[PDB]
Amino acid sequence: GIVEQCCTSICSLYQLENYCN
Amino acid sequence: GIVEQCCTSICSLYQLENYCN
Amino acid sequence: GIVEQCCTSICSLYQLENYCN
Amino acid sequence: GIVEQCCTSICSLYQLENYCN
Amino acid sequence: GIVEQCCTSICSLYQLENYCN
Amino acid sequence: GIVEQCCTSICSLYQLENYCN
Amino acid sequence: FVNQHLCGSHLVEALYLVCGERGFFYTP
Amino acid sequence: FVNQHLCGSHLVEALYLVCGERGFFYTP
Amino acid sequence: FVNQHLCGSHLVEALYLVCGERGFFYTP
Amino acid sequence: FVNQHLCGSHLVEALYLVCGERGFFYTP
Amino acid sequence: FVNQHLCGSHLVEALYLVCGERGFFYTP
Amino acid sequence: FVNQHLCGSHLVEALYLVCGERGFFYTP
Ligand SMILES: Oc1cccc(O)c1
Ligand SMILES: Oc1cccc(O)c1
Ligand SMILES: Oc1cccc(O)c1
Ligand SMILES: Oc1cccc(O)c1
Ligand SMILES: Oc1cccc(O)c1
Ligand SMILES: Oc1cccc(O)c1
Ligand SMILES: [Cl-]
Ligand SMILES: [Cl-]
Ligand SMILES: [Zn+2]
Ligand SMILES: [Zn+2]
Repeated sequence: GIVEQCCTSICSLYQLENYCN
Repeated sequence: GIVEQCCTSICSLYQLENYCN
Repeated sequence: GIVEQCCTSICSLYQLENYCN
Repeated sequence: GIVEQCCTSICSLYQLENYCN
Repeated sequence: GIVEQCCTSICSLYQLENYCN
Repeated sequence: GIVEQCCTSICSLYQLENYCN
Repeated sequence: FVNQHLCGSHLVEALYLVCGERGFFYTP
Repeated sequence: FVNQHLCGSHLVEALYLVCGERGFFYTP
Repeated sequence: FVNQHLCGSHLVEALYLVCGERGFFYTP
Repeated sequence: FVNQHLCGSHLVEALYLVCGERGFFYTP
Repeated sequence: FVNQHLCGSHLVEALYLVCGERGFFYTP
Repeated sequence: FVNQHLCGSHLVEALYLVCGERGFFYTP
C-alpha cells in the first residue's frame, strides 16, 4: 500500500498519482 | 508574483513549478 | 458532498466521520 | 505528559481528549 | 481573545507570544 | 545547509532567521 | 476558487485523524 | 464559521512554534 | 507506530495536491 | 530532539480538532 | 490581511512538494 | 530519506512564519 511504498522511500509526485481516483 | 497570482485563482502544480529554482 | 457541506459550516468530528470508509 | 504518552504510542482521539480544557 | 485579535489582522510573532505560558 | 543544521538539532526561531531573504 | 481549495486541504487532515485505520475516499 | 475554524488551526501552529518549551493554553 | 501515523498525515496532504479534482483514496 | 518537536506540531493540530470550543493546553 | 497570510502558508507547502530537491525562493 | 523530506515540510512552514514579508530560501 501507499504506507509501505511511501513511508519507507520518498515517493515522487508521479508515484503518488497512482493513489488518485 | 506568487501571492497575487495563486491566492486569487487556484494555481495547478504546473503553475507553481514556475516558482521553483 | 464534503466540500459543499463542510466548507459552508463547521463540520464536527461526528459529521466528518460519515465520510470514512 | 502528552509528549510522553502520545509521541511513543499512537493516541486515539478519546485519549487526546484528556488534554482539552 | 486570540481569534478576534489574530484572525482579523495578521498577528506578528511578537503579538502571538503574549498567548504563551 | 538548513537540513543539516535543523533536522539534526532543534533550531530556534533566531537560528531559522538565518535563512530569510 | 482559492478558499474552497484551501478548506479541502484542512478537510483531508481532519478526515485522516477521524477515520484512523479505516481510511477514506476523498471526492471534492 | 468555516473561515474562523481554519484560521484557528494556523494560529495553534504559530503558537506552537513561538511558545517553544513554554507551551500555551488555547482558548477560542 | 507514531512514525507511520505522522507520515500518513503528510501523505494525505500530498495526495490532495497531486490529485486535484480526481480526489484520492487513503488506505492505511 | 527534532522528532519530539515535529510530533508536537501534529499533536497540537489534533488537539485543536478534538477539543473544539473547549480549547486545550499544550505542555511540552 | 489574514486570508493572504494563510494562503501563503499553503502556497509554501505546495512549492515544497512540487519543487523537490530543486528548492525555491519564496517572496510574497 | 522520508525523515529529511518530512522535516523539510515543517522547516518550510517555520521559515514562512519567522521571515514574514522578507520571504526565505529553501535549499534541500
Ligand atoms: O514518500 C512521501 C511521504 C509523505 C509525503 C510525500 O509526499 C512523499
Ligand atoms: O492557488 C493555490 C494556493 C495555495 C496552494 C495551492 O496548491 C494552490
Ligand atoms: O468544516 C470543516 C472544514 C475543514 C476542517 C474541519 O475540521 C471542519
Ligand atoms: O499519538 C499522536 C501523535 C500526534 C498526533 C496524533 O494525533 C496522535
Ligand atoms: O494573525 C495570524 C493568524 C494565524 C496565524 C498567524 O501566524 C497569524
Ligand atoms: O529544527 C527545526 C526543524 C523543523 C521545524 C522547526 O521549526 C525547527
Ligand atoms: Cl513529521
Ligand atoms: Cl486556510
Ligand atoms: Zn489554511
Ligand atoms: Zn510532520
